[PDB]
Amino acid sequence: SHYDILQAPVISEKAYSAMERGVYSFWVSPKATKTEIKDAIQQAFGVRVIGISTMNVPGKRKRVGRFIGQRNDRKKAIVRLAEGQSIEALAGQ
Amino acid sequence: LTEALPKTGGRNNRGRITSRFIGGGHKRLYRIIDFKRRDKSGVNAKVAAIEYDPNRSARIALLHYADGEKRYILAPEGLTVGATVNAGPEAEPKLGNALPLRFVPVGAVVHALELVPGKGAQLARSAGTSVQVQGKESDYVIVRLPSGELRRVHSECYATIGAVGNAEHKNIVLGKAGRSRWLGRKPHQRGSAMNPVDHPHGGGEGRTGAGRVPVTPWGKPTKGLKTRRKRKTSDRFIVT
RNA sequence: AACGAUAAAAGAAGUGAGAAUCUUCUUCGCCGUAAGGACAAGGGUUCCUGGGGAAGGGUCGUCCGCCCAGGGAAAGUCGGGACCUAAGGUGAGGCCGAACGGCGCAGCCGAUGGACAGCAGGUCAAGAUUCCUGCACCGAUCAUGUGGAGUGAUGGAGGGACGCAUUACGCUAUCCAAUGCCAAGCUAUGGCUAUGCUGGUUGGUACGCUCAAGGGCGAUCGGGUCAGAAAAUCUACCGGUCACAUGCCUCAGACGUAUCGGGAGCUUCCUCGGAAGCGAAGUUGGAAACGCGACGGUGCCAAGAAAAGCUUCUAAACGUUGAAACAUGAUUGCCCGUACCGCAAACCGACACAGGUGUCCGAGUGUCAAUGCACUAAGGCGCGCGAGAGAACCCUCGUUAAGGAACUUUGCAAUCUCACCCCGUAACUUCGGAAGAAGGGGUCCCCACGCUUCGCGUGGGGCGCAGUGAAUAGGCCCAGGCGACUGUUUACCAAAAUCACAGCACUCUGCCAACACGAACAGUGGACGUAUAGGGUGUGACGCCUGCCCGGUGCCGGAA
RNA sequence: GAAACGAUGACUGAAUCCGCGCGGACCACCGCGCAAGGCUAAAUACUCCCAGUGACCGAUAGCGCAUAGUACCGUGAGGG
RNA sequence: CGAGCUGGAGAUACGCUUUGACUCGGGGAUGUCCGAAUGGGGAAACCCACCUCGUAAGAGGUAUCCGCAAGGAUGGGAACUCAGGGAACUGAAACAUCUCAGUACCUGAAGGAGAAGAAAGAGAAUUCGAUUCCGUUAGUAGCGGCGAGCGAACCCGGAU
Ligand SMILES: [Mg+2]
Ligand SMILES: [Mg+2]
Ligand SMILES: [Mg+2]
Ligand SMILES: [Mg+2]
Ligand SMILES: [Mg+2]
Ligand SMILES: [Mg+2]
Ligand SMILES: [Mg+2]
Repeated sequence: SHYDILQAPVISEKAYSAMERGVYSFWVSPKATKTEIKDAIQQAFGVRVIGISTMNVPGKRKRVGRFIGQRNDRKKAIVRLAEGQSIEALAGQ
Repeated sequence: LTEALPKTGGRNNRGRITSRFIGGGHKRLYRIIDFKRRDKSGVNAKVAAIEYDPNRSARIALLHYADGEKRYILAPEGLTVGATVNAGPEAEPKLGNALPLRFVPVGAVVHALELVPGKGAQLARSAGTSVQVQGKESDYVIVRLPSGELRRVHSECYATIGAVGNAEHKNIVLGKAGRSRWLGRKPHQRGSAMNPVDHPHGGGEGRTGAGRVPVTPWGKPTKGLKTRRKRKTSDRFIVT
């Protein structure tokens, strides 16, 4: 359903300054396509998406321990809203 | 320049090299030629043009049968543009007409000869080749095939009046290796220039030869390669 | 022993426990058809930021492609899929086979090909035809209005549709010049005082009666059904009627106007270097594509994919009272790829390896020309040990008295020759050749005159030892053997007199061909060929020619 | 082999209970059996797994591994 | 079961537990995607569809081979079992029959085992009374380039 899909928001210095222009970034399910991703944001936040762009992201670490490591694997969706922007209070952060 | 099908190159069967040599040459598209000519009986056709058509050695005439159906036909030595042509039993023994051997006079020169009614042309197709009618038997006609052999072709089989076109592959002298390549890959690789392993002639110390054989076992100058088959009855006097 | 190309380095300033090696400034040198820049493959986070300093780094590191943490990768229009077919693969049914399995029509899979809508700028520390700004375009669904009826397959036809060489005209990308314009200042060593010096000198879109090469086109009524399974208003064919030049249709590109952009620099602040704001000029002349106009012209033989999209037809069907199409809104816009390296220290080579790696762009001066050669822009780099010394010997080089092959297996090696223009040129020949034969002369600078220009020709003068003043840069000839010739080969000791070759011959094969692959009465290749063809053997351009022996062996033919 | 009997690819192809098959060419006699239809526990074989034990090992031994089919080599099967 | 627990994980935080946690038995219900793989495609784990129900979310269905259908089959197993096919090195101090050996391997089918089984039999007693297995007969009888070498069965004793 709605409330799943968008796992976490994108932290970073670039997402916070993208916020300041009504552009929101989220880490979503890598299988959750643009239309499904559009709907999920639209409902859960009560706002219309005028544009959506997204892209899949790889992993790969280890600090020590001969455990060669392994990936993590994401998808990052970035949306723009019509003139009356903002999302909750989780935008001013 | 007119419509046809694509003849994609290939020198080996469902696996490996089976017909030795064969490989280079130009692209070449296949042009569908009318060998049967039966389904156009009674309909007259005008020789639109003669054309250079590879895959053959013999010229090709572009025919238009008054019904609208345009067809390619082996152009015979003499046929010019505008000369009308017709097929069937009700058809004159004139340059380019398709008519069974019963209606075909004796000594009269033909080409595009069938072997079984229907099927299509199978004898004297190369340029300059012609079959001359010897004399009718039962429901069979005796003929002189390009090789010199006499065959019993059943009278019911179609033919085309005249000798096949492309004058003579004579002034065509190739000249340079590579004219051969414009067509088929470095042919004749001497078995004496081979190794005992590779071919029976191969080996020894310098230039040689000792028993005369082909690639595999056999022997080549004089050895009847023919089978003891049916077609031998419908045949008279082989040699040459 | 070595520390991986002999493309250098020097100093100052900084940082730090520590500095030849990290940072910054100023020089120096090297590449510049590359050693610059953009992809693809491949790699997989190597990218950016902050930190680290055990190992890795041929030395040292305070640094890194290494170690840790955080971040970065944005698409209706770009490439791929939701479209298409090639080789090939597979393949219900169907053909074969001890099993396993082998084939195989249609169909399906398969790009390296076809098809198809977005251009200009801006800018994170790190993305950009993806984000932002400006203005477009494409399909679909629906709302509105005009239209007032048709729409027009799974099928037909047209179209897609395709070579190699050479080349006429216009153009642009792009490049040069100037006492064209615009901007900034200053220069002084002896001068110049600007007619000097340096830099910049227009992209997208829209409209326009403006200039415009070049490119593309027949139209209509009929007749036969015997052609496209059938039907067709479509297409093929035959015929009638106006098809010379012209005539239509399209405008590469240039010009004008407007507008958005960019633009040399100038400016304000600065936590030491960025950020923000502003913004001049747009000339005349030359050169010029492999790009564009274009599916142009001509010539040639070896005779140059398919299929969908597309356009036109009718079958079936729903329908004419609410069509198709046009127009203006609105809505819609899926999946994967996108960082970074990418002729290399990030790919293949165990190694930060002198090797290999497909495409694209690749500036200026000089030089017939050029992607050659020298120097050089932009840009990138000095090749991850260093410093002394100036022995033997070894390597890569420069010059060399007199002599000039005496060297030696052999002029092996290394010289000599070296570009362009004029003169000149032998035997021999298959009449092409041999030929760059051989040999000689010219070559710079100025001025005058003549002319087809970058130029070149005549004349006079000048300077040096020397004028393709440096770089790129044939030594030549006589006679012989072998092989006619271009070509091919022993990856890693043999390039040849080997193999191949055009040409000649013997011979086999009448087509379900001989022959060959194979479990196989499968299938296939020969061949969608058919004896002026195909198999096999030999000889090996061309000229003159090719003798004697059929006992033995083989092959063909006889049979009492 | 003096080579019967089973089995069967090719070709043939009988008797019906005073019948048929066999008893190691074959014949007699004596003797043992009812083909050309099917089904069927149990004792027997093995050890991925589990338990118990051992004049079995105890880190170059014991499995390849005190756990790894990993690192690493190879295009791959595979090797380790 | 009777106070601990919060997996190796040794690490902090949050917590859960006698209104019985945790762990041990035994059943359920979830169970993405690939894999016989089964809608179609496919370079496994990805791409693209249609049908039906459905409020969108979401749920179910769409392989071929047997059979009216019910219901069965595809694939997987270390070794052991039977079957189709079936080597060579080797031994014979050379080698070709012979040997190695119907072993190794491939392939098919199947199970907890399988195979085989109810006399047109064994064999000489007018004895036995389906099969398999063990002992023994017995290196006997026999086979055999009568060489290397190969090698039964009945009787009898047992498991059943
Ligand atoms: Mg096929
Ligand atoms: Mg030194
Ligand atoms: Mg000293
Ligand atoms: Mg001589
Ligand atoms: Mg030669
Ligand atoms: Mg120890
Ligand atoms: Mg293991």
